[PDB]
Amino acid sequence: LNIAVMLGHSHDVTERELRTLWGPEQAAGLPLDVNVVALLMNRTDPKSLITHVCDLMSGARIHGLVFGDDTDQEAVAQMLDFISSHTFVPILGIHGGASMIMADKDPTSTFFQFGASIQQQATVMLKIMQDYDWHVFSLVTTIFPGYREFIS
Amino acid sequence: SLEARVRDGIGILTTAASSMLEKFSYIPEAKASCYGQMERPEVPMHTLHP
Amino acid sequence: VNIGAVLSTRKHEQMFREAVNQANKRHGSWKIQLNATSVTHKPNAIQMALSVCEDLISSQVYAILVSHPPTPNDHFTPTPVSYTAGFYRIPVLGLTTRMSIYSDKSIHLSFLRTVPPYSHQSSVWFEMMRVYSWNHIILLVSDDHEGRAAQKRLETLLEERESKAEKVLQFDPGTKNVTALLMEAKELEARVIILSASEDDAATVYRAAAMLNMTGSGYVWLVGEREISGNALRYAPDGILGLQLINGKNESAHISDAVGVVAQAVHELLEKENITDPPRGCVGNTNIWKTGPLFKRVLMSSKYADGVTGRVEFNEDGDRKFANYSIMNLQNRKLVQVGIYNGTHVIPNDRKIIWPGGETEKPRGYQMSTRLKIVTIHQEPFVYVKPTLSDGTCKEEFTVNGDPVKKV
Repeated sequence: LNIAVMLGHSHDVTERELRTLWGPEQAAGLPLDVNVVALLMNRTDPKSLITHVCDLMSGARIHGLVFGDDTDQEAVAQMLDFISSHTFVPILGIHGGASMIMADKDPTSTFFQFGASIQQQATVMLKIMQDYDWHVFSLVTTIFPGYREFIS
Repeated sequence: SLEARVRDGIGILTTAASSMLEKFSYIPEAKASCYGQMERPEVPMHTLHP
Repeated sequence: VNIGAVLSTRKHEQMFREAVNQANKRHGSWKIQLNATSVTHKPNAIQMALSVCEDLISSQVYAILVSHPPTPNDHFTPTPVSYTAGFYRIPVLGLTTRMSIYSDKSIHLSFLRTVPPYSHQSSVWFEMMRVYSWNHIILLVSDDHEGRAAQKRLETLLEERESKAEKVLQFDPGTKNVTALLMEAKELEARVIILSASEDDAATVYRAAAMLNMTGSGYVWLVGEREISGNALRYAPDGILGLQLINGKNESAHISDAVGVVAQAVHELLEKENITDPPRGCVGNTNIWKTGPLFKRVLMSSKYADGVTGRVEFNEDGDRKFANYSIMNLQNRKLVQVGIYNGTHVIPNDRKIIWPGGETEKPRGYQMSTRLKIVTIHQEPFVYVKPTLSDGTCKEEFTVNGDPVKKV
């Protein structure tokens, strides 16, 4: 197959061949044969993002592009999902931008994240509290998007 | 570190592709281009999402 | 200020220009006076998003208006504009989009609409419930975001009355056979149904329920607004109570109201402390607006009633509040109005309704069953258990004086 890789040019902005050097011999046999099309990115604009993804698609029969950003705009993920809802290619983010989980994605879109939702955070919280005998508390919340779900 | 994340993503994708191949191998290609005129949804089956 | 918009057809552009000219001539902000920009709904999805920048962000607009074209897609208009303008935190103003995924202000960031989305008709359902003394419902619901949101809203509203609905049965969207759930919903003690789903599912459930004699006497239905539309009006049982929005599929009044609100808000932002300019150019700048969130905050808090839509007052998540619903009823497959909803109160008309069946009464929503199922346990002299006799009857035993012993 083929699966392009894009990076945020922040941590590993060097040795693109090293990322291209995935699985020198194999990993566990490698029944299929895949090659990366690793492309370094730049400042991410919506028109720029769409044009890059579409043109890069129009090339080497592309598949689940593994996106990764360096900044924190909280919107790129949404934009990313949008593309994955109109072009049937999987997309899963790793670092930063495409890592803050949105509540409810579209039901005909293939897009996956690597973070943890609010429910898991609340579960870890209550597992910490239960382990130090702090069985009394009173949560306070502001008017911020998603407080109803957390309280519920 | 980030390299482990990229390795994990690539591995998960090739494993999903291998599962689809071992199931009913007919692996599709790119959907032409997204810059075209009209798109007619006629996907033969759930490609690799399930 | 170069306020643009994304309308449906070319004819509305002249009306938009006339409205903006009237607003500028009446009262506004000095700045560069006012202007307008237009673009049509291209049916290429992704392309449209790009075009937005190439015609609106490229001109450094301050607010974007989006309207629903008549193509049956239900999401075609608002999503691309909302996402693209939410990247830069610039606020948009939706005109006629009642879908309830947008009243979720954590994915769309900045999105204001001038028509209440569906679930407020569940609020109206509760208000109408109060005035007729009904206390037992078996409401059905879909399984997408719409149905879950409506059910959650109704449950939240009903929780304040220290009561609860009876059953909350639900089905997958776009099914083909439903009669299992409807058969399950028969042997209960409630006679009010608050069905709320899509048009095709509504037609399917109507056809399935017509064979179970559920449309007869004493079954008060309640159908909100979308399941008495085009297709669902074919198999509807005479006696339903459908709602509507008085100023619904209309654009002129909504365009005028949106222009008035936006102009009044702009005439208030310029007289402030810190003022910034729109981020002209789609490519290049990748930072949020310095006045974006403040612009949304000031726009949301704005009371103004001088246009032909009713009182305008955005609430909490900039959704809508204080709208008008015009109740109707179906007699001989002919919709007739029988009341008006003015906001937090209902107002009956001088017209007689006909419940399903055709009696002119107020069918009680309750029943009594009187078929209680009792469960026991084999233990002690309390409840004996003995193997039955193959003849059909247990036996005939006696006591100290030969008195018969009851057996079931």
